[PDB]
Amino acid sequence: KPGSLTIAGSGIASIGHITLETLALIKEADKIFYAVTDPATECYIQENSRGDHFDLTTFYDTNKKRYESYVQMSEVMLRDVRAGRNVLGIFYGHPGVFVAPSHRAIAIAREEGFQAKMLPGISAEDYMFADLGFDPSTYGCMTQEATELLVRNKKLDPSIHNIIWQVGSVGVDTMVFDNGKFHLLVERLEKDFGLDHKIQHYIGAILPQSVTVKDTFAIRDLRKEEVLKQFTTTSTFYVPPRTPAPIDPKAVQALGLPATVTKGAQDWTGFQSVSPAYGPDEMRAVAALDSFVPSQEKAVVHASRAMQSLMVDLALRPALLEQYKADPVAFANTRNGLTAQEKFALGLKKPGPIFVVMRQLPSAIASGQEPSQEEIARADLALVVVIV
Amino acid sequence: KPGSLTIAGSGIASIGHITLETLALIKEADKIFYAVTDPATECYIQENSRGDHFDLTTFYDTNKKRYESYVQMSEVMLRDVRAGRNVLGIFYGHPGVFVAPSHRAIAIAREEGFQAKMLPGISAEDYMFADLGFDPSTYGCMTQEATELLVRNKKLDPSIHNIIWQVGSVGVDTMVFDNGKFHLLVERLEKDFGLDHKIQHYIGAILPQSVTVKDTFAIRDLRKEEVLKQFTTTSTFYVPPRTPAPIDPKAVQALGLPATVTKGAQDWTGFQSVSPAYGPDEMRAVAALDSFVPSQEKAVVHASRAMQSLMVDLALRPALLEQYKADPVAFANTRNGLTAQEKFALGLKKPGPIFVVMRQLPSAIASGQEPSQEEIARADLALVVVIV
Ligand SMILES: Nc1ncnc2c1ncn2[C@@H]1O[C@H](CSCC[C@H](N)C(=O)O)[C@@H](O)[C@H]1O
Ligand SMILES: Nc1ncnc2c1ncn2[C@@H]1O[C@H](CSCC[C@H](N)C(=O)O)[C@@H](O)[C@H]1O
Repeated sequence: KPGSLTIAGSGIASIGHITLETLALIKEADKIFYAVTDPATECYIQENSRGDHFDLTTFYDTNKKRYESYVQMSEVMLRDVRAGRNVLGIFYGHPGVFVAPSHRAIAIAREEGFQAKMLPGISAEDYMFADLGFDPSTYGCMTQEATELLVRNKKLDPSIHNIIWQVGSVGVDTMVFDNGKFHLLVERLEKDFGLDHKIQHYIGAILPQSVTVKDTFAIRDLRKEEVLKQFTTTSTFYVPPRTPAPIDPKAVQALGLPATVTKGAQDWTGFQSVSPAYGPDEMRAVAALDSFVPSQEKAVVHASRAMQSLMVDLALRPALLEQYKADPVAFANTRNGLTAQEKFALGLKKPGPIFVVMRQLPSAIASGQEPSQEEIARADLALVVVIV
Repeated sequence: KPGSLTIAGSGIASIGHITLETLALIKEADKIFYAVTDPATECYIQENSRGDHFDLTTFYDTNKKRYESYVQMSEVMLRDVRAGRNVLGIFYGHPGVFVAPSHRAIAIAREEGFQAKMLPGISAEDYMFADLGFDPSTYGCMTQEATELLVRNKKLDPSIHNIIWQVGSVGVDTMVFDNGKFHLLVERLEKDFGLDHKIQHYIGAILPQSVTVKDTFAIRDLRKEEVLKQFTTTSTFYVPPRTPAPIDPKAVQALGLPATVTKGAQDWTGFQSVSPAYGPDEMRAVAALDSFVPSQEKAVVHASRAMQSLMVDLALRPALLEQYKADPVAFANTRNGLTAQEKFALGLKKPGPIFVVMRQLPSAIASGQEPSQEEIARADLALVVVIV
């Protein structure tokens, strides 16, 4: 059935945050509908495109319900899908994070029997973790829209990370943003954290000329006229925990961990107790570094030019991927530079075989010993945090 | 000071999730340290690089404490920074989401007086929103590590979206993952949601050959051996809201939102109440679409080639960006194809002026009328969800 919908993101920073798969799609799509934040990104999308594009932000108006705009945004995309075009929608950031028309359009398209897919993009929260230098895993991390939090009369949990989005549009359902209802959010913060607790006002840099906003304010300061001025439709708040929960010695014991575990994963922001970088355990790990030899030989990458070229192709060329998926043995036959082993692996169209052929022990490489057909066919994640 | 540290991500999907700014850095960096999850991504990094690289995953071992490995990963990067090198670190996904050695290395580099920066990447949660088709904003969304949730004796809130990471490594501090403590997570889920509530087991597709895992299980099912065994170190759980909180009519009033609005921003997954795609409100919006005319004239993109060329350069070339920030007036003067207005705006090194010169009203464009020096000098976001 002709016609498809792909919805992707542009990320937050101008141009730089765009993913490789997304740039590829921009170049090939029949038509692009976009809602982005800065003119350099907008121009970049247009100029890389096939030249058939539409600015979704043209459906906004000062006193018009945003919900009405969103329905219309979804609809113009669906019309072109119905017309049998390959439609790309692009929203700034991640197209599925605090975005109504994307999920709406995908669901309707699928219901009408078209293929539809969302691609992830770089969100404002992703930008925040990088710029503010915290990890959501350290205490756990709650994401909420400011108006959503208030309309459902939710409380904020002061023991975890909190991120509050759209703080500049509390209670606003049109396009007039005057901060008239901001005080309601301040009242919530006061109740949950008190007046002395500090929050972080975050605006990630959109242009090269932008500088990151990461100002700290005590909750009591959020009433000052000069502070209030700074909160825009772009503003996000980070609220660090006031009262991180203590380790439960009973749970530690039940998990089979050492009782001498006094610590969780380190937070480096300076909002909590800042433990020295090179304590005894760190000193010991550093001292052991040069000497460390793994218990078993580790594999290294070992792939033909043909294998690597194909694997890049499948990542970046959706037309080639569709053909490979339809008929992998036929597809792999196309690429005669492939070793026997690689051709066999690709035919199976399974992930495990790929790892066996593209990664080999140095010992086996030196010997010239290749993986057996059996080793290939039978086959099948680095954890980079420990809360303990 | 000679020596810098930049830490970036590779995203989750092989190659396609890498950001444009990250590829640029791979090409230019003196030295790359990486921890990635697939050999195509690994090869791609190597082949785009200047050929000085190091596999951080060399520091793991079966019965070695992961924390020791992480200290060592940070340290090898810091050694090269201290040596005066421009170092790039790359971790799969987002390098600051559930990653200990990145935030550590950045903090230490900064404290020692070196320039250090984290760039965002596509996280597993980013992948999940796109794949599972939900928006964290609709009910709020809590992110947590499985072991952390247990060791701090946290309760899960059944009124919001919940995402639980590292479910396949409960209580494990080394590199042996047997799921021997996974039952502890099941007990927690049982207490908070009961036995009949359904969760989704998510594994985003890493290779072209991978297929997305998005299986639904009742909490009851999680104790079965053939189910339990499916949960690997790559697994994440999505736990949809069981009892979403009602829209409080009094909060609706206080917020200045339309009365008796009962309908919060729509979730399309199927886990929440079925709701017509084309109810009367949506139909009215669709009918109004074709004749919609905005109340005032909207600006459009309007910039010289020189402006667009420079703005792309600044997004993708850190060397040029540094020179620009050092002397913006002198830098702008070197691009003689800029309009006089563009040269002035750029020389201010402020974001507001850029918007003034790069977006102009069609009426003014037709006149050749440009923004004034005064308009540019005094210069100072599309919201894409509304929770009702
Ligand atoms: N540059 C920026 N810095 C900080 N927060 C930002 C931001 N741009 C957008 N946001 C956040 O996103 C809200 C708009 S909703 C759209 C978010 C976008 N889809 C994303 O993935 O990030 C803003 O009100 C704010 O809370
Ligand atoms: N392909 C994948 N699908 C789903 N979850 C994944 C995943 N890869 C990693 N994860 C999640 O991430 C955990 C590893 S911690 C590292 C996460 C990475 N920095 C990121 O930004 O996503 C896993 O235990 C799992 O919960």
